[PDB]
Amino acid sequence: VQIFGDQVTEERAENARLSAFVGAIAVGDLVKSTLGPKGMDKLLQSASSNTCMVTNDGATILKSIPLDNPAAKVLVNISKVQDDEVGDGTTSVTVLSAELLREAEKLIDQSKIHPQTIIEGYRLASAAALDALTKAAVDNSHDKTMFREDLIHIAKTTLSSKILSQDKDHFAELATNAILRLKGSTNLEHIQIIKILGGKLSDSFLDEGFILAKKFGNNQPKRIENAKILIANTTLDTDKVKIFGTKFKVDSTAKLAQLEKAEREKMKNKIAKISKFGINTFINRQLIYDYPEQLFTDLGINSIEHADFEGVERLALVTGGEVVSTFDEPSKCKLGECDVIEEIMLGEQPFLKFSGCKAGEACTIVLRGATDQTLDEAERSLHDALSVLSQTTKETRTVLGGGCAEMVMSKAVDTEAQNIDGKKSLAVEAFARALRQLPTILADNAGFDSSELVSKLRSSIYNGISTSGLDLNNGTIADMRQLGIVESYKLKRAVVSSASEAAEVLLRVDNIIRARPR
Amino acid sequence: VQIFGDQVTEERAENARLSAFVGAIAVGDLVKSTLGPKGMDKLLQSASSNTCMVTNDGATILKSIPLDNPAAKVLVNISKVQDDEVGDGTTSVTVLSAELLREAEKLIDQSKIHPQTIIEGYRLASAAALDALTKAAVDNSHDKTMFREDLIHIAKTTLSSKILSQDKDHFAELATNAILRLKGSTNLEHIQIIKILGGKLSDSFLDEGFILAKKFGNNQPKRIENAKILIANTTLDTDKVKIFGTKFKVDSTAKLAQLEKAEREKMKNKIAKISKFGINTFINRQLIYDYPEQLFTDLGINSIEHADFEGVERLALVTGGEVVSTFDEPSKCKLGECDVIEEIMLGEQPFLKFSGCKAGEACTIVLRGATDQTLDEAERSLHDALSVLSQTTKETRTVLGGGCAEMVMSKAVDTEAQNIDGKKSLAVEAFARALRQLPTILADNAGFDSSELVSKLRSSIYNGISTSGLDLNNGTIADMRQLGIVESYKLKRAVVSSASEAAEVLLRVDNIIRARPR
Amino acid sequence: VPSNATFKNKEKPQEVRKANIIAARSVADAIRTSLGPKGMDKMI
Amino acid sequence: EMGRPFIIVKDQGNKKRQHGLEAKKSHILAARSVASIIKTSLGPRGLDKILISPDGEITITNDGATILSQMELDNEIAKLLVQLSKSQDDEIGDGTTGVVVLASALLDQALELIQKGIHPIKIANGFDEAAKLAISKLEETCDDISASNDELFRDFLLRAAKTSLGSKIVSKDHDRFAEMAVEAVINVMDKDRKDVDFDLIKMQGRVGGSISDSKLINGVILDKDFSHPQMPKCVLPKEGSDGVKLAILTCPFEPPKPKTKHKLDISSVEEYQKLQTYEQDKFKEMIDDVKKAGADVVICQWGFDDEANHLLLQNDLPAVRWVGGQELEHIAISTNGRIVPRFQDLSKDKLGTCSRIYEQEFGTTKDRMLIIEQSKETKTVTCFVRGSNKMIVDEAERALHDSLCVVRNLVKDSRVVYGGGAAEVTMSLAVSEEADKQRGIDQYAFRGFAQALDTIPMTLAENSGLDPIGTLSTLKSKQLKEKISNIGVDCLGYGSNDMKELFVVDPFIGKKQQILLATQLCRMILKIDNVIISGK
Ligand SMILES: Nc1ncnc2c1ncn2[C@@H]1O[C@H](COP(=O)(O)OP(=O)(O)O)[C@@H](O)[C@H]1O
Ligand SMILES: Nc1ncnc2c1ncn2[C@@H]1O[C@H](COP(=O)(O)OP(=O)(O)O)[C@@H](O)[C@H]1O
Ligand SMILES: Nc1ncnc2c1ncn2[C@@H]1O[C@H](COP(=O)(O)OP(=O)(O)O)[C@@H](O)[C@H]1O
Ligand SMILES: [Mg+2]
Ligand SMILES: [Mg+2]
Ligand SMILES: [Mg+2]
Repeated sequence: VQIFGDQVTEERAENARLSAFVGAIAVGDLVKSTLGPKGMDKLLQSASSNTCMVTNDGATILKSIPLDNPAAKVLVNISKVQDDEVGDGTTSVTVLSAELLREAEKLIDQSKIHPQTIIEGYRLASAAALDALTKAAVDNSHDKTMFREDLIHIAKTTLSSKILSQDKDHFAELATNAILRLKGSTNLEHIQIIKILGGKLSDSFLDEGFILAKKFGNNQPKRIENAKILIANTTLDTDKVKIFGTKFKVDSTAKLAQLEKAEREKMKNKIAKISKFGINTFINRQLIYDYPEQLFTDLGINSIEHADFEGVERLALVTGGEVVSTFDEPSKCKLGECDVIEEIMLGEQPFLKFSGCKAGEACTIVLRGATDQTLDEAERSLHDALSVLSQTTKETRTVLGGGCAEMVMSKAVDTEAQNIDGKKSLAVEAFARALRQLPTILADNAGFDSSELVSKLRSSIYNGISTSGLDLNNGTIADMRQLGIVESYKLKRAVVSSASEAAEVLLRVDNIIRARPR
Repeated sequence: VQIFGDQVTEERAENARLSAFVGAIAVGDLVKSTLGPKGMDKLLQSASSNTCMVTNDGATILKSIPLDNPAAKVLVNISKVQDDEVGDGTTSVTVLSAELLREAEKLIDQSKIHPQTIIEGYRLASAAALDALTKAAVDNSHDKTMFREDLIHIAKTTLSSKILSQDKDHFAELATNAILRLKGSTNLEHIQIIKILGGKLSDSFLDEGFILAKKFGNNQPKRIENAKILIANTTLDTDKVKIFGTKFKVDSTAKLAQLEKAEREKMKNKIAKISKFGINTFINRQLIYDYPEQLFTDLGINSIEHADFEGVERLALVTGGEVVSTFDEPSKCKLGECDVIEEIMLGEQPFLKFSGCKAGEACTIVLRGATDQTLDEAERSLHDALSVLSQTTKETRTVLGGGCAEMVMSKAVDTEAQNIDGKKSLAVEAFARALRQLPTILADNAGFDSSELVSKLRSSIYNGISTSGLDLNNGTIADMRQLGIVESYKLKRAVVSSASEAAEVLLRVDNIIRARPR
Repeated sequence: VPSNATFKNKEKPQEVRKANIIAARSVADAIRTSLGPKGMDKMI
Repeated sequence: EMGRPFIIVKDQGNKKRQHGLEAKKSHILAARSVASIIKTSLGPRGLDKILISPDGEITITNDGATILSQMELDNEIAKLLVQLSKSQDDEIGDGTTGVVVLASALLDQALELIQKGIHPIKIANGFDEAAKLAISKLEETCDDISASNDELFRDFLLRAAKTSLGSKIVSKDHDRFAEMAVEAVINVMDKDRKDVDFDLIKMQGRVGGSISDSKLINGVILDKDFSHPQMPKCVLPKEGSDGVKLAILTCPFEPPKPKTKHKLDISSVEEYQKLQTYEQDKFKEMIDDVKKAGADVVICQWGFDDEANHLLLQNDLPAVRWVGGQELEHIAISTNGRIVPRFQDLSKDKLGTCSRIYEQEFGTTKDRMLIIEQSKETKTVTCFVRGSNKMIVDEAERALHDSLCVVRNLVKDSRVVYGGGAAEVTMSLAVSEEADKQRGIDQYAFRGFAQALDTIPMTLAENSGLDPIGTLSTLKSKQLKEKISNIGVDCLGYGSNDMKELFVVDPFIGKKQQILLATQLCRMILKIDNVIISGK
């Protein structure tokens, strides 16, 4: 009978299944063109405010596009968390998750195997794949020169698909030099992205020290040699006194004029407390009123106001000092030193450029381009590069790229496919064909024949060698160690683990219950 | 610049092939359950007057269901031609032509084969396919007893798919006798299928004579013997002369009494000429009025009225006489003979039974069933059974079925794929793998394995045994000559040619143009 | 020679790139008149 | 305005206008929208297109005229291209797709020249001088085939027959359709090999069977059975006789009545019995007239009577009813007979002659279709085409119609040229050579037509999947190296860019008609400045 209500779509075991698989096909065909170095970027047009967005990342493509399909929402969420974990490889999760379901659609229809039996093949196949992925890795970080070279290769492999593919030889130095300056600290908040219109893509230059978009006061000078930097999370504004609930009872206005004299004398004594250190600049988090601003003139102190919360830590780590608010004891809180405090102009906005600091634990990537859509792509491209290289510092193991990681994992899966009895061995081989489909797609986006290079790569690796890969520039098999293509071990581990869990969730479905929308 | 008018749906991209390919897959999957002996019947709900229809043939199903896809019309039209040409194998064309497009889908997407290469392989693959049937056929024309046994086994094969799978042992003798009755007349219109609801399904029979749907008019007897049959298509009732401009210039009504008497005198004179033959039964297609009906009583002649013109052809051939008009010359004219005539009752409607006729060039079949729906299914059955057996007389060559016909084609098709080295070999292999699916769905409908059971049939034929096939009652390989199932050469030639040419249609599309509905 | 090594599916990117080019050139035709000393002014 | 309603033409607010450069961009882009439909269809590696009429019926076609004919359009520029393809289809019947792609190629190259500021009349005059110059060159380079005997002249039709069948439906049996197409013209032809009548051969399709079942039969196709089917279906001739003695009649079997409305008054019983005698004697006299004439099979236009059918069965005389007058025009020419109006003028000299009459089923219950065959060469051939689908046999009709039209062009003397992209490139390099000394203001006009002709080879490069620039570079360098101009694009990959080895031939009259209709339409579209269109 009718059990749900009006305007409620229900499906049962032939409409429920084949609606998620066609949704997995629908979400996978979109991100098929974005995979690889020769991939085309997708343009997203918003429904409101005529906001356009040029982006190559599969997560950002799925963030903006609305998708009412429940099966596609699983692919939307797994690309979100994959961007949260590593930052790169979200497209490979969506492609590998869709092709695993594309293969499983045939095993359910053609071979007539239960869904639970397909998962049991994927559990053993995924275990054999990760064991081969663990053994195929190589140690690093024992020699800093090799660790420097591998980060350059990882930056080249990451930016090969983004808009920086042509200038990756120059941006690889910019990407890897900033990470080594972190001194092991894994955090992306210490890197600023300043948007500048004009120039070309290769005009991005490496900055010595730290640069930000702020300005001096009204009366401050242009240049001060060997300036001492201080950072105040203070209120140099109308301080009030903090026992909110203070009011001023006044019997006559004679003492009220002397009361206002005490307020000016209160802040004068506070600025006099600043001058005991003998600093040359003063950085405040919030706005500085004019009366503090005039007092820094005769004392020879620079003033910078309205600093962001991230900018405090980003500037303090480069300075080396600590944020001070009390200003009571001059013994502790040793401040840094900067040689050149002179500002420069890049475009129509002046920026305060620093140089010759104690430490460079925070950095700033200056970018140049034509359109803001390209700068947004430049931001997302290097954010994925810096995110992968930053996690490579903590996780040392890496694995060869260029499609060799997919085929070398499928070798152990195919080896373990023969000794497994029952119908799940076909599902173990279906997992192998899913790994083979990634380099099949890399040849399709490049416009070369896919069946020949996959057949040559597959026959070559079974001979005994395990260093061969796809060279899409020449269109043939080549040595990946010569070209210098390598990726992190946690990236491909997260992709295979996320794709295995992606197929597992959607394969354990039998009914769809879509309640009424609000 | 939108050159087209308003509401003009055009698809000039990959969605056009996807929309055309998914339409055939939907039509293909719709008929997968109707194939084989264990197939399930389907139910049709009409939109006008709630007139239901139960039918297993794909031609009646696809013609009844509405489908707006242009690809669906090709599957509808190829099934209509197969239903009109042979009368059997329509679902095989629908499922094979859809599977050829299904197998051709992955070549377009995965392997990226040109559409002109896929059809070019199907040309050479279809040529080798028909050549396999040239050598695999057997001519049983030299002996009538073996040909009599061949019509049994063909009736066993055709009737097993419908609801008469249990009663096919009894109707196989009924079907083959009707063909030996017609002695080569392949016209299916010479068999009257009288529909009777009620009674057991096995109560059908085949009387040696022609059974009328009507009875005697007023007083003519039921039981007679040694009756001479005379057939006329003559008005023979209130003769309106060939020119309608005739009139009577009547000067007095007494003379008009003579004119109406003269109309009775010529009619009395015409019936007097009927008595010169010395007959006891007279049959006319026009409905007989009262005045000529009365004159047959004194002469001792029986009268039957309102016979249909299609029944006069059957009536003349069972009786063996000739239709006589212009009765002045009884010498040149011919009349039939019969031993006994008797009126019977099967249910509520009475019928006239003829038995002991000289000529046996036609017959009538009386069916019995629980519902009009079962009776309809039954009817549609014997029509498909008698249609194949009727064409078996003119095409004596036969082919063994049960998965052996599709596999011996694939044995020759796979042999020719090696001598055409290049990219065309994948297309010919796709044509081979499409033929493997017909015994697969035949195994899936009975609830057996799709891979292992087909694999045993694969190995059995290449060992050098071209008589192995599937046996569905036990689920194992058995000999086809002992079981006794065989099809005609025209059937297997038709479905291979129809399914092959049907694949050529929807592989050359690259655009779908939809104008406005009217 | 023919029927080998590829087949160009998904020609909609080619159709989309043509639509973007003619869309950009059609906007450029309105801006083209304002070039040089003999150009004209635009009121919006 | 000055406040009053300023109206000039009726329905002022409904219709619009368009002028300036924006009117031109609407024209060229409208041609590119139609050219993209035709560009992926042209050549042997093309793809049909599927059309849907408003009545639900579909037609799977790949001939530019039938596509554009059943296409509901709004833009007038495409509607002129609809008529241009129909113009090529009616007269020549070859190159519809070409005329369309080629006219767009002239229009696409004209877009760049309009940007430079060339007046459209100088553009149109440039293509007119270039078109006649290319026709004047191609008329000199092509060779004549009339010097060869009839045995080799049959092979030239097989060269063009295989060219026309390919790129279309029934590619599977195209070797037999070429022989069947050539065999149709061997029967129907003039002794001087000139001005053959095309109306003698009509098209007839049958929904059923397979393509292999099609064969040649010299006769008429009637969609009806014999009257009162008790006789044997297949009637044979006598032992000694000239033939079956076919008889045709445009008079129904009835008593003779006036054509005007009449009133036959019978004022007596004696006159009423004479009417019965008059009724019977007319049918008796009628069957005796055709009996003495020796006819075996009788064809009646306006049908007949139950009473004569029996009289027809006893005398072993098959007959038919409801035969339309158009079919009787086809029966008299095939069997070489004269249609008698009445029985009084019946004579043995007017009766036709044919080999045999028979009928088959084609299946279960479809319909009984009559078949006639001749024992020798006659002036009538009826193609008996079968098909597994209604769209297959429908496309096979217009495909075979174009095949007979291509052979009809070769009946004209000294009109042969080797196609395959060779005719386009060989006419292109000479136009660029003339521009080097005929520079003037129209130097870029010749370069536009030179680049527009080369697009059809590039269209074949896209469908075949080869590199266009490498193809045109090799063909252009080969034409400059050697003056032999029968090398073209090797579409089917048999090696040999040369075209004599691959047995391909196009009509010369068809090829020059491509640039004529393309240039003549481009001269018209470039004249349009104001575009006034009204609302539906
Ligand atoms: N220069 C290159 N040469 C060959 N293959 C490459 C190259 N750069 C990247 N790849 C391949 O592209 C695949 C996906 O790259 P990735 O950076 O993850 O793209 P996305 O970020 O869009 O997922 C990897 O598996 C890798 O093998
Ligand atoms: N008892 C049986 N044993 C083995 N095979 C059978 C048996 N009954 C039917 N079949 C197979 O099933 C098929 C039924 O085909 P059918 O349903 O008649 O096709 P269509 O309905 O399209 O004419 C035949 O090819 C036959 O070989
Ligand atoms: N078998 C073939 N080999 C080489 N070229 C061919 C072949 N068939 C057709 N062509 C070429 O394809 C071009 C387009 O022909 P097509 O578009 O099929 O004819 P139409 O325009 O009359 O429909 C012609 O110029 C012809 O030279
Ligand atoms: Mg990446
Ligand atoms: Mg059947
Ligand atoms: Mg043509």
